[PDB]
Amino acid sequence: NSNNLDSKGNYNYLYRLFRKSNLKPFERDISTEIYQAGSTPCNGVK
Amino acid sequence: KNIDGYFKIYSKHTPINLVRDLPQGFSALEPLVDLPIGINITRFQTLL
Repeated sequence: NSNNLDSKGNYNYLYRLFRKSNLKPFERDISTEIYQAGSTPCNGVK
Repeated sequence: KNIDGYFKIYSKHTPINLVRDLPQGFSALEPLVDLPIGINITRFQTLL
């Protein structure tokens, strides 16, 4: 537990909630592009 | 070679004399260095 260390409130900790494919072992991905959950191309569109 | 971000290098040096074809002789390269590169390489370019 790191509540006494990481909890200020604190929100600078993020996780990837959406990705089109699952990551492989010991793999990382820092992609910033808007997740296209539908057929609509979200090229900057929200 | 590269596997799981662990890039391996092998090498060999031999005196030879041929114009354009590779030598017919048989030889084995030996492991040189391994680093956790952490990049799944799909492109490269030799620098001159």
